[PDB]
Amino acid sequence: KFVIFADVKHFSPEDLTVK
Repeated sequence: KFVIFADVKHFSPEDLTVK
């Protein structure tokens, strides 16, 4: 899903939701 951000949250570097 496209919920991850990269401006303030960033969530995580190596995510497993897309890759």
